[PDB]
Amino acid sequence: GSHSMRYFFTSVSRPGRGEPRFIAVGYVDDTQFVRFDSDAASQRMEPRAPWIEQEGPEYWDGETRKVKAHSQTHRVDLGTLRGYYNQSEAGSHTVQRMYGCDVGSDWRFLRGYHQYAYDGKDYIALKEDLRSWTAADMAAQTTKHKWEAAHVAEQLRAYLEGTCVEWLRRYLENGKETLQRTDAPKTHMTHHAVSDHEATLRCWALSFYPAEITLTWQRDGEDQTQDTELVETRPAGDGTFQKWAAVVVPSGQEQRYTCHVQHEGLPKPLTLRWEP
Amino acid sequence: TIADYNYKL
Amino acid sequence: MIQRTPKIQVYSRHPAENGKSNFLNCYVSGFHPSDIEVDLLKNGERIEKVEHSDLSFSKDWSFYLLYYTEFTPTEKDEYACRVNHVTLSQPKIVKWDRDM
Ligand code: NA
Ligand SMILES: [Zn+2]
Repeated sequence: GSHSMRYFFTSVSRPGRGEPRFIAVGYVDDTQFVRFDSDAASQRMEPRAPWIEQEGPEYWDGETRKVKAHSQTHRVDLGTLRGYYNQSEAGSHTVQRMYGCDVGSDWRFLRGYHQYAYDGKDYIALKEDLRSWTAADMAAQTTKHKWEAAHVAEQLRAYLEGTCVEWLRRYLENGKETLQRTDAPKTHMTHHAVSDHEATLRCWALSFYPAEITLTWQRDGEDQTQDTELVETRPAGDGTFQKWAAVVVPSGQEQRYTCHVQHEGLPKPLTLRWEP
Repeated sequence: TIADYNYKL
Repeated sequence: MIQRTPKIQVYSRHPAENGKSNFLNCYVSGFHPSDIEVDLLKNGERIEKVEHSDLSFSKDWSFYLLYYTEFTPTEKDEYACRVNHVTLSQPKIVKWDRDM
């Protein structure tokens, strides 16, 4: 199937004392595999998946040097941005950056992205062409002119189309056992009386991977959105995900309702009904 | 692997 | 700056069975800024050995974290998640309900 490698970086300034709090995390699909936390003891990029631990010391030294360079760029950025927005030296502010690459079923480059945010709002983003920039406001327009002059998009396009995709293929091979395994949702239905004549039916999808899934209710074969509740997909904490969808029904009419589950791990979508 | 790139905001 | 209040889900890693060892999760998401206070409570008292995931964020830039600890569901004990954030006037307590 399709795959992605994504890195997420957050820095939060601490005006009272010291340098910004910095957290970097790397993912292959929905699996976290590396992390860096400026508050952690190691001061190194750390493994978070068994398949990355086999990488040699030149790998770890290189990733540590680059992630510490990212933290310093963010520290400088927080200063520049405070100036662009005429903000006080007293408030805490945040910079977020995410970049990465997607590959198709053939494991060839599909798309790349690089987005930057200041105080939780879009600041500057590389366009899908990997050549152009989307600047949200006039401060970002100043950055865009500097990035054009400094060949930033060319350096990113070379990384996203080359290095990013090459290492993603390497990780998918080394971590085959889990990364290329799809875990279809384990599904069941629960019934919760809300009175002596109505009940909630809850359709559960557990222990699935990747996180992408669709749970939909139907009544007599037509989609039902009235009296439904769908929770956001959530992590189980063991690398898999969970979700549920519920509908309130008149008691005795449960057989009209069907829950439909779509997931990459299912060749054909599942249909569940309440078993009285 | 993370990017090795340079930029100034 | 934009201030987005956390969405909170409190749930178990596995279907709950009274007397059977499990893991209590508090998933906080959709919030900004990232500073947040999350405690897991047993009978209104703070649980001490609580761990959390590494800070990450969604497409809209809002943050998410998972706080978790081992627990054993029982008929008598009440579990909950207590969250405080700059967007909240008082900490928000969400009780664990094994049906959700
Ligand atoms: Na390579
Ligand atoms: Zn009624």
